[PDB]
Amino acid sequence: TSELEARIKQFFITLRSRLLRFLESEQLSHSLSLETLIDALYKINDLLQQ
Amino acid sequence: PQMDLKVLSEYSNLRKDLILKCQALQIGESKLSDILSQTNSINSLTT
Repeated sequence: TSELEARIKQFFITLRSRLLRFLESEQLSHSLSLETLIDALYKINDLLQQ
Repeated sequence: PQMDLKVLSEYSNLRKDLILKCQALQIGESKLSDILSQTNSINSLTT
C-alpha cells in the first residue's frame, strides 16, 4: 500500500495539472494578450499613416 | 478603453497616437473637400 500511495498521489497530481493546463488553454483563447493587440494596433497605425 | 506599467504607458501613448490619427484624417478629409470645391470654382471661371 505504500508503493500504492505514491501512485495514487502522483495520479491526482498528473490529473489536476493536465486539467488546469486545459483550463488555461480554453480561457486564453477567449481572452486577449497585451502583445498581439499592440501588433494589430501597429498595423492599424501603418494603415492610417498610409 | 484606456488603462509592467511601461507597456501600459506605451499602450496609452499608442491610443493617443491613433486618436490623433483619426482626428487628422477627418480634418484632412473636410479640408480636402473645401479645397476641391474652391478649385472647382476656379476651373469653372477659367473655362
